[PDB]
Amino acid sequence: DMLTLTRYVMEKGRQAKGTGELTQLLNSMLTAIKAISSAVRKAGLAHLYGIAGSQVKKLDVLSNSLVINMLQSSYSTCVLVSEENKDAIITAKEKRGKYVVCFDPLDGSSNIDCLASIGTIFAIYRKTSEDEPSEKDALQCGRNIVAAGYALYGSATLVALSTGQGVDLFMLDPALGEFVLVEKDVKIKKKGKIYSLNEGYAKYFDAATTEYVQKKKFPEDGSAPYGARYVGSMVADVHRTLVYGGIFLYPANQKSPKGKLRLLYECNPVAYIIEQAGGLATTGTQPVLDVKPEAIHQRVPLILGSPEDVQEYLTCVQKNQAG
Amino acid sequence: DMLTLTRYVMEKGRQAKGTGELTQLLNSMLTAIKAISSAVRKAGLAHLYGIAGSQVKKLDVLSNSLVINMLQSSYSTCVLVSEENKDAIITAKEKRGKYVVCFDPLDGSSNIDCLASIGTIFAIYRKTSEDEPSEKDALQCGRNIVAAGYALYGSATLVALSTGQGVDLFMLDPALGEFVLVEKDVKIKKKGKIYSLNEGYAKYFDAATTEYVQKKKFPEDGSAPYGARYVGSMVADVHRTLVYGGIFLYPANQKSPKGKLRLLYECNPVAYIIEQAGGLATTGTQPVLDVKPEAIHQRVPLILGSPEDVQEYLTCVQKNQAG
Amino acid sequence: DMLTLTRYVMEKGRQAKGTGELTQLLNSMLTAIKAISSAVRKAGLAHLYGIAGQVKKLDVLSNSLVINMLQSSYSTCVLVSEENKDAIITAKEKRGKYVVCFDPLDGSSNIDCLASIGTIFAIYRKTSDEPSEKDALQCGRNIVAAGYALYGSATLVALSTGQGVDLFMLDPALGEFVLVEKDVKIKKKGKIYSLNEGYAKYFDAATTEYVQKKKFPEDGSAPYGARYVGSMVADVHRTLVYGGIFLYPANQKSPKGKLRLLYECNPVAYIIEQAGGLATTGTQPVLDVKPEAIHQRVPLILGSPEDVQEYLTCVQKNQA
Amino acid sequence: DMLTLTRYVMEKGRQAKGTGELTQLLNSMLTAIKAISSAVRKAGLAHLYGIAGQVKKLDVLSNSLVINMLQSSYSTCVLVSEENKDAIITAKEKRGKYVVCFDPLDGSSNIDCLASIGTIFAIYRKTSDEPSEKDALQCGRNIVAAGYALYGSATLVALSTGQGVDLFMLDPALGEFVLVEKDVKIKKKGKIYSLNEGYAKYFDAATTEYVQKKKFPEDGSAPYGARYVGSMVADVHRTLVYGGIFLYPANQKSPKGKLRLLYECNPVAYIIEQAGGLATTGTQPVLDVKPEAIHQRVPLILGSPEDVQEYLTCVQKNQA
Ligand SMILES: Nc1ncnc2c1ncn2[C@@H]1O[C@H](COP(=O)(O)O)[C@@H](O)[C@H]1O
Ligand SMILES: Nc1ncnc2c1ncn2[C@@H]1O[C@H](COP(=O)(O)O)[C@@H](O)[C@H]1O
Ligand SMILES: Nc1ncnc2c1ncn2[C@@H]1O[C@H](COP(=O)(O)O)[C@@H](O)[C@H]1O
Ligand SMILES: Nc1ncnc2c1ncn2[C@@H]1O[C@H](COP(=O)(O)O)[C@@H](O)[C@H]1O
Ligand SMILES: O=P(O)(O)OC[C@H]1O[C@@](O)(CO)[C@@H](O)[C@@H]1O
Ligand SMILES: O=P(O)(O)OC[C@H]1O[C@@](O)(CO)[C@@H](O)[C@@H]1O
Ligand SMILES: O=P(O)(O)OC[C@H]1O[C@@](O)(CO)[C@@H](O)[C@@H]1O
Ligand SMILES: O=P(O)(O)OC[C@H]1O[C@@](O)(CO)[C@@H](O)[C@@H]1O
Repeated sequence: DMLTLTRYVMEKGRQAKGTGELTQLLNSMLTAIKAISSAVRKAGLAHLYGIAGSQVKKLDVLSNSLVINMLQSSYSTCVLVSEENKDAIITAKEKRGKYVVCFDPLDGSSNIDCLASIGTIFAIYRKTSEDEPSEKDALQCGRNIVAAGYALYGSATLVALSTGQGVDLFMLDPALGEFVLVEKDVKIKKKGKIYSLNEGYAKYFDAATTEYVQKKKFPEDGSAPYGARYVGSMVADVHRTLVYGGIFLYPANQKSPKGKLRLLYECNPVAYIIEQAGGLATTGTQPVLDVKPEAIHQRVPLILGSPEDVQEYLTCVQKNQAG
Repeated sequence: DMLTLTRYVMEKGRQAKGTGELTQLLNSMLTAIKAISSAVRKAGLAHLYGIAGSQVKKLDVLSNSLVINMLQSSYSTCVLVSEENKDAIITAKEKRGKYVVCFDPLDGSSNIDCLASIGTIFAIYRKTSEDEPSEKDALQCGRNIVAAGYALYGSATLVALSTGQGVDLFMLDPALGEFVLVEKDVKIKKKGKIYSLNEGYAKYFDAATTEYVQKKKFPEDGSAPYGARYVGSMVADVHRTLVYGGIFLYPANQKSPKGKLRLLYECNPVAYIIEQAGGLATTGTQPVLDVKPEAIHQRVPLILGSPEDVQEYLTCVQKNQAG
Repeated sequence: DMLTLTRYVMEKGRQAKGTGELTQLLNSMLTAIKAISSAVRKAGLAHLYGIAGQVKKLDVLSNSLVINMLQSSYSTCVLVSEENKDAIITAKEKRGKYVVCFDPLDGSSNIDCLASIGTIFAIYRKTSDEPSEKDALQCGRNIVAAGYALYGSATLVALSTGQGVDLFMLDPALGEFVLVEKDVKIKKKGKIYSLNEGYAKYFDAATTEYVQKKKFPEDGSAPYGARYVGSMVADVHRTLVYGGIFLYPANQKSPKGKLRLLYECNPVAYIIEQAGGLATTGTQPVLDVKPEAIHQRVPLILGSPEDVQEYLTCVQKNQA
Repeated sequence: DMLTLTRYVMEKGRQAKGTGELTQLLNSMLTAIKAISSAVRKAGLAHLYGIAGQVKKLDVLSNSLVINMLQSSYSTCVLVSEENKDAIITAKEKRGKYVVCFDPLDGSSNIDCLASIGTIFAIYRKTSDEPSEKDALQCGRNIVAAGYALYGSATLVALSTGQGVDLFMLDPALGEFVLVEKDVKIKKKGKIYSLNEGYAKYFDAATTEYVQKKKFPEDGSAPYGARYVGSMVADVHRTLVYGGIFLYPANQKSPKGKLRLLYECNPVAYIIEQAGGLATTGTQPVLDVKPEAIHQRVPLILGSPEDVQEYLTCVQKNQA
């Protein structure tokens, strides 16, 4: 149908009978994403190196400033939570709208020096309180998400987006400057053949994780072992899980007893995308989306992917937790 | 000094007192790399999806055709070996020059659908025979390399290049259309803290590999376990090894008794780069660069990286091989 | 505050309390423009020249881009293009209420010299019945939105929806048009005249007399400067931003004039008048001409209102 | 076969048996041009307009790009720029044998209207001593290489090193200039004249008479067409590719003419003559003018040789 993300998002807003407020917020985020893609790809690098006679922190700050300014100037927001800011950012009264956005503007930027795929992750909620906006409006369960997505700056730039009717994939055509729809209503495989986690924490794994990893490598059913992949950049690993199937894990371990990854702006957004595509996303003890947030930078364990694989992991957890 | 790869390569050719033949071959390869970067990033995708009213195999073929045509039309080549062609490609007599090029035009393209970082790898030799050019001119030991490099199409596009005086790193500024020098004479750390291999082959590992992996996760020296990373795209994993240190392994295993990766156009080029940067690259039994090629698509085991780490692995190999 | 043309257009649609149909049509046109800009700047040329082993092709491509984008908007019923003999009636399934007249790549006969070139469009609401060519034959007064893209040293769009003219520049690093000037107004009187004086031999007495007044003023003022790119969007845009006058009048060899009413003259007239200028055939304001045929030609004189009025005073004076 | 300007320039340097010094200088200029093109097309404009929270700036940027790239080539000793009062003497450490005269962004006074604009350059071998402004004051006959970049609907470079004129187009998707025409030749006689007729009141008798012959021919031929962009590289390029004549003669108000000898007139003269055309002050071929000062102005008439000769016949006829 609509070819471009811009038309697609407009048309979905029309079908939803929206007033245009979420459409503007979505357009704003996606413009920030284009601006980030351009910087990640190093447009203007020659000027930094003295072409006219004249780094990861800078790109983190820039990416964060793109997202904040684009979202605030949309007139659709009241509260923003960023991975880069300690406190919630309350939108000026004059520019205040309905929505709350939790985002990680440039996830993986610590490893930009090796040119690892990196990404931007976001989740959007409606403010449901009647009182003045505060960080509390950001502390909603992931079940309350109105829309969420991620951009992956990989070999090409892609956006995964859901507004509650499945997951759609769009790719940036840089010669045109627009995202183009490449797959509508993507569904994750019921069972995959890839497992994705940092095995350098094997020494610190719980009994469940140790058992599950052993069976990936040494199956007891006569099947071939699963392949391993782990980029170390969440968006890259989660996106491969979506398109190829299998499992991605960052469980609690002895040194990170609450996991590493952040509930509000990493794990909730990807849990929503993955469930929208027919997969599962769990902490090990409940769905990620059912965790009731206590603090805006809260960490949780994360296990997600193909439902048969996530079920297998959960079985290890229950078994090893039982008397 | 020279800022751009183009000036840098010209100036190195001048210092070497070359006739310009290798400079033209290098310029030609780097132009093909720019053209590949553009396609990998999906310029013109909107036209494929019907913007004017009207895939991995296609990009493989395109990338291969860019490299071949650019190299042949340079007038610097006599024989080319590509990962994509069964037989060696003999340059037409009218266009024949001195050099032989072994290349993998788009390494990792099988996994382009998940937007994994991918790359282009090449090694250049001088034809030393007096007889008519043939695949034999491509069967030289890696010790005979005149120049080699790789392009990584990651979050940004980078080229690593060596012509025998260390490794230089260049990044593509897309707004300018030139590669810019970002690090001259890069040296790999003597010891790192990352190990990189597919642990899904644990069931098939030799005793050496099993022992080495166990000590990465469970050290016997009171140190923290190494972190694990494995993108599954060789250029991405090798480049991270270079900039961050540590070890990358694709050893022989029970199902791939000669390894997986290709001697001529994957392993020799990266072995050369890694040794030029002060690391080690071994098959497990000898340096990669000392392997005497028997066939243009020969596979070898590959272990490379920081010298203290590669030494530790080699120690496991010797110990487990001994009576 | 909206910065981008996409947010600007969306916000104006929310203010109009529109259903989103025109907004989608404008988004579609603008996407076509960005695609045309990329092609005009010769993205992918190395592939044409055999790296992996034209003016007609680009006319056809640009026409196909605009047609496809407009039809797939679901907002159109009838299109008129400079490139097509007949009006294009949108398939029933994709039908909406708007009629678009456009020239997808004006000035392309001369691409060879790399002259600035452009895309020109006017949008009408269908009034009635069952769609046909007649729906495209409304006078310019009935325009709902119009503008142009100029592919010059940078790519710019001039757009009006009835509340003045806004200017947007394409940032090719972003892929978005950025608002650079809101509510632009033409100077009351300028210091530049613009016409092909190579047709002097064929001018009417009024044009001859006016041109002579520009070069040899009688009131002690400095003579006007001359500029004529020969590409209509470049010459019209310069007149908008610096002021003065632009003329392609009737002459002995082109008695109806050269420029096309539906997709050249009406759109630029609308923009120039929205900016406080005048646009006339020498008989009538362009926007009041009732069109007789989709590829009809008219004379065109437009620009700063005091300069156009001085010209009309010469036309009226020499009439008998 | 070489396809790219980088390979083309390299191969011509290998054929010349050069040491690589001029080749490096040309690579440096061309890189400056690509950088200027990106800026002119407004890459990064959204950042200027506050996305993350001008004509002078672009003149200065373009001048800095060219100066830096040329100086860091290690191929230059003296530079003359339109933007700098005095010649720039290259630091001893970076010194080479070439002298470059350039206008980094010609036409930029009028960026506002998005007119085509350009970069113009001429390269000389220093003859002697110890570098100074005098090294830049050689006549155009001594040029080793020259050309221009036009930032029009696409970005093009015209380059000659003494063996004719080759044309290259920038493919912005690749970041490389692609050879589009080798050894271009201007038509012997064209059908377009190009000058600002707004200075008619100040023309000499020869110019007045010539312009009248163009509009009112006596031999039954069709009158010439008029084009005048007001941006020198756009008007000169069109004359190269379509033929005819381009004039900025002396007039009462500009008795020395307007255009600058070292970095506007000599470079385009060289290209036009390399292409089989003529370039004259009306007194002398431009390339034979011995320069008196680095920012000196001269009259300029250039183009198809038969049109320039018809003009010179009017100059000589009206001399007394
Ligand atoms: N562009 C869109 N795509 C999908 N759903 C939308 C869109 N716009 C609005 N909606 C739905 O309508 C609700 C109200 O929209 P709004 O009136 O724009 O705040 C949102 O919270 C969404 O659930
Ligand atoms: N651009 C360059 N950079 C580094 N070394 C070069 C370059 N050009 C030539 N050489 C060296 O000189 C040898 C002969 O160059 P050629 O005469 O160009 O075939 C090469 O095989 C290189 O070892
Ligand atoms: N994006 C927009 N910008 C300015 N005016 C608009 C916009 N959308 C709609 N309008 C006005 O509202 C009318 C109806 O809009 P629509 O319901 O989309 O056909 C149009 O014909 C315009 O006059
Ligand atoms: N790239 C080139 N293209 C054409 N002619 C060249 C080139 N390089 C050098 N030449 C000619 O050879 C001379 C000496 O070159 P160089 O040794 O580089 O200063 C120049 O002044 C030119 O006349
Ligand atoms: O090195 P570890 O501890 O395995 O961390 C990797 C994780 O941390 C990040 O926040 C850092 O890149 C995620 O993108 C990723 O999943
Ligand atoms: O899935 P496995 O067997 O671990 O293969 C990965 C290797 O194979 C490739 O040829 C395929 O991407 C290399 O780029 C990479 O190192
Ligand atoms: O050669 P002339 O007759 O002066 O034509 C110029 C006009 O023609 C065009 O349609 C281009 O050929 C317009 O863009 C321009 O104003
Ligand atoms: O306004 P005029 O006097 O006709 O000036 C036009 C000339 O001036 C310029 O230097 C630009 O202002 C040239 O690019 C052009 O040919």
